[PDB]
Amino acid sequence: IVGGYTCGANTVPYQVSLNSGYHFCGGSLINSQWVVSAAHCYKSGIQVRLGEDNINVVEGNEQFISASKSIVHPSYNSETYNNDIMLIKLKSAASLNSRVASISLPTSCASAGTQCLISGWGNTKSSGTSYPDVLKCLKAPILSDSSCKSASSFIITSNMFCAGYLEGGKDACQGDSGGPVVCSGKLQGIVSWGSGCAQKNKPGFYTKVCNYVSWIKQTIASN
Ligand SMILES: N=C(N)c1cccc(-c2nocc2C(=O)Nc2ccc(-c3ccccc3S(N)(=O)=O)cc2)c1
Ligand SMILES: [Ca+2]
Repeated sequence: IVGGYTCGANTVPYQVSLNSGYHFCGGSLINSQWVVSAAHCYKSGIQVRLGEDNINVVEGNEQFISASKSIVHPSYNSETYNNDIMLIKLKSAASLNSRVASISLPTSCASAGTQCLISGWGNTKSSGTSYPDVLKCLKAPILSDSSCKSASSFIITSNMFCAGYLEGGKDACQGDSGGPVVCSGKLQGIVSWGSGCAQKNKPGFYTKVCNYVSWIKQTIASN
């Protein structure tokens, strides 16, 4: 997160860190046994870290749980970044509490102008590199489909939305990938991609979760 604020410990209790010896992506807890993340985050040997604020220090509310299965969406295409969503099942059920909680799936898609909460432990600078230890937060509005398209030298599919600030300065970044975009108490977005971070006319793009609820629900039922 570039140009955001310190969330405060456990204020985003569905925020999850994916660890393979180091933090590499965010995720969202959607029930006691399932995490939703980004397809482009896939890798073997993932450990899901719940209840984190400072990811470098044992603070007392962590739950670390191994992934038992990962399911990348059938149609995830890394040349297009289309369908950038993956489900991770945990080897044991998380103990749910005030600091470790699930986030509701959307029943309907969010609209342009809607203010959303985006969070992660990703890079905090548009130029250079600084990675925070505690969780950062950014409130950003969803931007129109037309301005999203105009502000991108890549192809934008209907399973993407963009959000943030065309002026620049405020955006998610590398390391935030996979993490939540929460709008009116529903998981609407997954940090998917951006051309650099927080640059002029280079807004953040996110996986349109509302499009996937049926697949999410059916896959969980069956695994
Ligand atoms: N600024 C952001 N919102 C953001 C969020 C997460 C990661 C990064 C990021 N931090 O550094 C680089 C990054 C990046 O995402 N680069 C990037 C650019 C384009 C694509 C892409 C988009 C559509 C089709 C194809 C591609 S791709 N993968 O072929 O290039 C993928 C990744 C930035
Ligand atoms: Ca910690």
